[PDB]
Amino acid sequence: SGAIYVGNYRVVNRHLATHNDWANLVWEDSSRDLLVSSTTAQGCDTIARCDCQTGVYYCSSRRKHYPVSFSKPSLIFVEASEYYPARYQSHLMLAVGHSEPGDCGGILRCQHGVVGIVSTGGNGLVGFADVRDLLWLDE
Ligand SMILES: Cc1nc2ccccc2n1CC(=O)N1CCC[C@H](C(N)=O)C1
Ligand SMILES: [Zn+2]
Repeated sequence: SGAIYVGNYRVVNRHLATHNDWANLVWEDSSRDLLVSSTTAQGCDTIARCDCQTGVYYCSSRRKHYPVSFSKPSLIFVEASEYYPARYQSHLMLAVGHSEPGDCGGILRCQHGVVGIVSTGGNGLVGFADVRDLLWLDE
């Protein structure tokens, strides 16, 4: 689990969005596994606006933060699951690192702030859904 709280928005993995998230939907994208909903309280997370390829992510399955080198957001084939059929997820970044079902939601951060959240994994590789291009989250 996990979410990004910026201004009056909450960003979660689309496959984990709650009834409250859908009832207050701002934007969702199945191809990116992202959902954004509105909040009444103010969020203080800072979104990175950069092209960083290094950062640190939180891995709940190990209660530890790990420094990673990651790829530029792209279209990557993601194996079938109970939430989605086998498809190409867009705006996805891979890193060599630990993850397991339950780690989605952990934040990836660089020196500029929040880069994205855990969305995929397997084979000793962790995938992160990029959020840096969602310029509207700050305005
Ligand atoms: C996060 C993770 N690490 C894993 C390691 C090994 C095996 C599975 C692992 N998952 C879960 C996974 O990849 N899923 C399930 C939920 C929907 C995700 C999606 N964005 O399509 C795909
Ligand atoms: Zn950065």
